[PDB]
Amino acid sequence: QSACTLQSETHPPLTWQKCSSGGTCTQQTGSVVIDANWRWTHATNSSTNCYDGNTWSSTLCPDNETCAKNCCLDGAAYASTYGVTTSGNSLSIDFVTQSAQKNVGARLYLMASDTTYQEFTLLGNEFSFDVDVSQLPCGLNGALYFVSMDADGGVSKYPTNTAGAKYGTGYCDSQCPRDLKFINGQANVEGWEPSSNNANTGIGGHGSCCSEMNIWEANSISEALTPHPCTTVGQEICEGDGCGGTYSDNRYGGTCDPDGCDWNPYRLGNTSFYGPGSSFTLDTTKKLTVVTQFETSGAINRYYVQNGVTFQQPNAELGSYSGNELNDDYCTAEEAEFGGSSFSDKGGLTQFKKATSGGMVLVMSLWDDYYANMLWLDSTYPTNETSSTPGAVRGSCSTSSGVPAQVESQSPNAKVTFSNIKFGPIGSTGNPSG
Ligand SMILES: *[C@@H]1O[C@H](CO)[C@@H](O)[C@H](O)[C@H]1NC(C)=O
Ligand SMILES: [Ca+2]
Ligand SMILES: [Ca+2]
Repeated sequence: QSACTLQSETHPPLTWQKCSSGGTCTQQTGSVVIDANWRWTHATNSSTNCYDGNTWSSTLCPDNETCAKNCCLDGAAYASTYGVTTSGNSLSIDFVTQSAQKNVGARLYLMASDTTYQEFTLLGNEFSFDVDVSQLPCGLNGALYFVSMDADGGVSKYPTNTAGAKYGTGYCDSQCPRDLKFINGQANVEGWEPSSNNANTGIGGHGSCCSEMNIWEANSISEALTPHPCTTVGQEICEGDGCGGTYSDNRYGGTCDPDGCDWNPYRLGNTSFYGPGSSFTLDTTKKLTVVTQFETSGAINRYYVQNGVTFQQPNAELGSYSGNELNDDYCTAEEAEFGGSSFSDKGGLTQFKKATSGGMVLVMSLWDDYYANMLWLDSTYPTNETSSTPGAVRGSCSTSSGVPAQVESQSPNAKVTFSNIKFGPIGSTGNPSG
């Protein structure tokens, strides 16, 4: 796709801190850009929509190439249309925003400049951020994660894409999303199937895969940390059911691991650690700090800070594993106790180290789940399972919670606030901000 200028594109500013081993942190100035899928896609020479509702224009978009040549992406009014606002080192995302149309959530990327994404090399470093999930009920997911996207949004690899990072192009993740309207400089009109439960989305014949580090997926009820390796580290297009993931038929037939080696304190047995109220170690009605460390061995560590008190990731006992570190032993025991082989089949933490050794883009979003109602995060899943089944219970939400249409109309004011992002070598982010 190309870019049009009927509506100006002004990326809301966002500062963050970069720390060093010497004990100092310095303020960095960046900005955020919304994903291309949320943008107005129309004819380059007119205001005629190339995509409307959940269907493409059969005249403007008869095939993937013609569509990309005839269509462009336009600017976004962050606050008024998407409910996205920033203030200093803070970023807030509103769940539902009503303007000329109804918007639900957003997916944003941190930029290094007006035309490029900020890349982070996680291995040997730690990432810290503050979050307020008090306004996120069952069925919602305020996420902060990393994906192996290109810094230019794919422009150098695919000439027909001239919008680039400035317009939020180039997305990819471990589920090889087929709901993307534009992939590899082309439209995803071929093989398009409108959603039977979502009037604004569909599934195309191609997907976009890449490694994904889900540092934070959570609401006021549950939270999970999950690395997802792929046989191909960076962005790569996939075709049809060969994509695997949520959008396809065979979930494990692709090059990426859609499940991951997840760590959910509640799912592992500690049901009093994270929840809303003073009866929980971490009170989700109040802001908290989340620190994630990527050691060179490939293992991941995590600690939290609330009201000045530090809490390491709670201890878990699973099979022959015991500890609070996400490592090979944990992931192996999880597959043995909870079932599955996807993570290990994709190389495990060793293959994942290849992703963290390279650059990854920071993503921040808020979404509801049209495929599984977020039950996999905060409820019993599958819903037919019981509590006696190892790993079935992941949260206290009812198995009837998370219906998109219901949460969107009942909790439109829901929102998430991410702030005070700090990045640097392990042991450095707790030092004085500059
Ligand atoms: C849950 O984790 C917290 C913090 O590590 C700990 O104090 C508490 O004893 C744990 N509770 C259970 C039931 O494991
Ligand atoms: Ca994902
Ligand atoms: Ca270690």
